[PDB]
Amino acid sequence: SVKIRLQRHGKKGKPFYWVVAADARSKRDGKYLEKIGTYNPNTNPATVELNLDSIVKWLHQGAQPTDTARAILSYKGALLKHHLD
Amino acid sequence: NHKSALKRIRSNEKRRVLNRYQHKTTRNAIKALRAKLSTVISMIDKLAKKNIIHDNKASNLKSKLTKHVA
Amino acid sequence: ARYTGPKTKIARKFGEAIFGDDKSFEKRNYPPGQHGMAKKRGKKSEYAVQLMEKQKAKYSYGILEKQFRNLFEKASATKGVTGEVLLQLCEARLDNVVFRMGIAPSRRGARQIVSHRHITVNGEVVNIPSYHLKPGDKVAVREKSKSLEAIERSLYEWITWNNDLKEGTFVSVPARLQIPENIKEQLIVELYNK
Amino acid sequence: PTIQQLVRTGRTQITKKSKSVALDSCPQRRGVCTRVYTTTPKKPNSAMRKVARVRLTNGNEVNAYIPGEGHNLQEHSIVLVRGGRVKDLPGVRYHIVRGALDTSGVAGRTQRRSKYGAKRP
RNA sequence: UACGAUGAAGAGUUUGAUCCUGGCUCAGGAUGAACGCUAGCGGCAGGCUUAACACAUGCAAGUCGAGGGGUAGAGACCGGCGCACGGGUGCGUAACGCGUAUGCAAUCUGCCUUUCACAGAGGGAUAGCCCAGAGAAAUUUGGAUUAAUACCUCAUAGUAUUAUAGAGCGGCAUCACUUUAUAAUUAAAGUCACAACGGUGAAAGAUGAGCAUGCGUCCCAUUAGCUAGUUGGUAAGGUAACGGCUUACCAAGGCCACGAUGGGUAGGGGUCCUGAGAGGGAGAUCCCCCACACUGGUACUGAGACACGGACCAGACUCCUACGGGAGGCAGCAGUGAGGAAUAUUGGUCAAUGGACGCAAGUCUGAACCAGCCAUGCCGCGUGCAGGAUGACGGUCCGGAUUGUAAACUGCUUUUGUACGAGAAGAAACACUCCUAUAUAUAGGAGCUUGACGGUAUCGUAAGAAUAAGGAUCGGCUAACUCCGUGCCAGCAGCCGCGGUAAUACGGAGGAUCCAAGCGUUAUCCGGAAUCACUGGGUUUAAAGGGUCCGUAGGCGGUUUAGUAAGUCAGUGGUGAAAGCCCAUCGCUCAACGGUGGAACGGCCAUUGAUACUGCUGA
Repeated sequence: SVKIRLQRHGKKGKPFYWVVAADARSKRDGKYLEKIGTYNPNTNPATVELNLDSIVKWLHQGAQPTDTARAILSYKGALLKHHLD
Repeated sequence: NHKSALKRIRSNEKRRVLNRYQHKTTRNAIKALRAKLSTVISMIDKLAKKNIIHDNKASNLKSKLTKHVA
Repeated sequence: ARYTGPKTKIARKFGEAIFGDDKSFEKRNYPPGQHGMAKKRGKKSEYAVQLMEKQKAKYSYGILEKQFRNLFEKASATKGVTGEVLLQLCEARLDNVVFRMGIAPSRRGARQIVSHRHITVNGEVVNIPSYHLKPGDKVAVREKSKSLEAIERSLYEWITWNNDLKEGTFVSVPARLQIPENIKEQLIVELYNK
Repeated sequence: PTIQQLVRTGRTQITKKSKSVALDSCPQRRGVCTRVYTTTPKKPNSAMRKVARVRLTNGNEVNAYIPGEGHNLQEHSIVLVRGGRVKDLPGVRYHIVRGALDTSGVAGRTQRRSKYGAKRP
């Protein structure tokens, strides 16, 4: 089951996550399939750079987001857009 | 050893006895069958259902059986 | 680290007042030591010339050899004149600009006022002497230590300094034909390329 | 020479035989001495250089030179060989670190204290 | 007088003196570094390179009561999923193992997503429990036995499988896709009611896993023959799948100087160091692939293993024993012994991210995030700032010069250190009650919510220059000279080489130079070395023309002309992972560091053009 999860790539103390679709049987910050977005919880707005052109594509192909993934993809779109059939 | 480790050595035996029974029951038939041909195909398909004999290989056997009985 | 030693000695071993043309530059201007006051060695090697020409600039500002080599190879990434950009980035330091602005009449006092949270750069206080001031920065003075005893006691072509609000508006990055310094950057380049 | 000759058999690169070989390519090696004696240089020097037959931990018998003056170096002592030959004694191709496990340092030394293993007075 | 390219240093030493060839050494950079002297911090990174040597002890993979019988007052058992992920090591392997580019018309695929057709009746058992044992233990033997989403019969179901029979399309040979009849054969599961979660079969997608192929893949030819299922074919057995993968028969083939075979060494790559470049040297930490789990072999369960923390057998170690028999595998985290010159806490938490189970709440997670030790490396700061006379004291000369604004002393700041007061981000959510729409999919808002680090980062307040500088060198190379003591002794030394009683070379003192919380030595590399030279050398006398011809393989090719376009050149599409280097720009007070973008990845496959030069064919 390919999942949409987060990869930590920042520095010690200040994290910085990549929203990426990868297989569940791979390490956290290792192999993946295609980088989708970017998450920075270092400012108050909690900046995101989601890509709705590929997020819904992976969701249709069979991706399965996690809690934080589906909470980032909530207030940035592509969920109220993936629901529309 | 772990608690989960001392459960597979116990359940796989109950699985293996049944698998060996159902495997040899049809192996003896496909051996001493070479018309009652429509009696071992059922066992082969049941093995394929139980995932013992790999429906691909099951179909291989089914094709090889009813090709020399003619 | 810093030098933290006699400055008249450094001026005498180079024959050029780099810490202010004042007392002790005359009155035995010859280099120090029991064998420097006498007739020094006549034949001076080109390696000695280049090394001393590098150390003059390395001592005037207060830079170590490690940081000087780092700055040299940083400025050498520019396609222009390597020595020119080297001296430009060496002059663009924060403590050097604070010294040129009139405050801290010596660079040794500049790198004791800038390292005490007494000066601010573009708002937030910056207490790093090696801060590289890009063209177009606004240097002010902290209002807490604004009315000090030494600042008003101590108080160019590119610095627009205003005495009413301790301004100085660092802009218009100068060139070699404008920065007054008795150093040859080509010799430093040849020494570092040796 | 000819490009065809180079294509057939190219240029042979040599291996650049090393200098210190009997220490297993390690910076220092522990060893035990068996005979501490004195030898003469070749020419025109005239001295009595102090050397020791050291058996390293890898089963190698070497001749080490004792630097400085003042040492114990009995018939059995744990020494630390570091390397560095001398152009006076034919055969001695190693040095002993002063200040190691069992070897003594130096007294009355004030200039070169990092070497010869001398504390700061 | 433009374009791009930001890039290339030498010296000492053969001789009475010179030139040339030629060897040695030094000046630079770097490291999983070690040793000696010294030592104040912060951020970040790194930490058994040797014995894949042997391990005491603790933890590291469990979860589901919304599957079942449910016991004491939860545990344990059957059943489902996971344990094939994550983590560790580099033993072995010179090879389709790896990198690169494709093919599968010779492939499989749990969980995931989207559709279509359905989840109807039945039965016998057995866990757990009970009755008795055989055993020191491990563990195991009898009887009757109650359930399931456990298991097993019949009917049912196709764009399901097989066989026969008709077809269309389409090739890249074997043949490929789809459709139509006929025959045979294969399913289900329900959680007392709702919600919610499920189950079976078929198709498509995604993901994951296999097989094959072209090219690049260390040294030795003081390794020249190797292979007998070996080479090809004909039929069977087979595997997911083609195939000597195996068997039966026929033939003698197949590889080899363009290096078979044999021996030594070694995991491979993105990459790191160095270099102007071409090149050279390594494969720590980060990522991808492969192999292994005390040494070897074998199979079961499972979609997936010939399985690190599963099983069986044999071998060597350690332990228990009642002597009959049994239990073990830190190349997991933290630790012990040994080996070595050398590499650390038997620490805290699931608070973030990921993983397993579950509808969920929730449980586990030595993955992971933090903390301790080691100046191991990179970056940054400090050990004060201004005025002040030629003061004592030392080294030196025959009263002068030197350390020296250096000092005493006079004013100012606390970055850092101590005390006190405030004080974070990393936290977005999950689950439960509220209204909206459509449809059981998505969406908004409410508060008592959720920190190991940690009272950590950070800010403010009050004494006080107070709480903080050493190492190497001074004859030439190479930056820096005087005196005292020893008299070829003690010693120094990278090369030349110094010391036999006036040593700028040994030891000490003064002064001077470099670096700086570091400084020197050693060990392994690149440059200098044009010193293996394609870029970029030579062979009369310095090392170098075979004793001379013929000639095989091979290398090179007189003029013109016609054809193809293999080399060569240009365009397009795909790829050349991420990370790393460089450039530009933003956030940590700057930098290190981190984010974003470009360039680069010099390469390979398909296709379209040009035909000047090389190759091929013809004249």
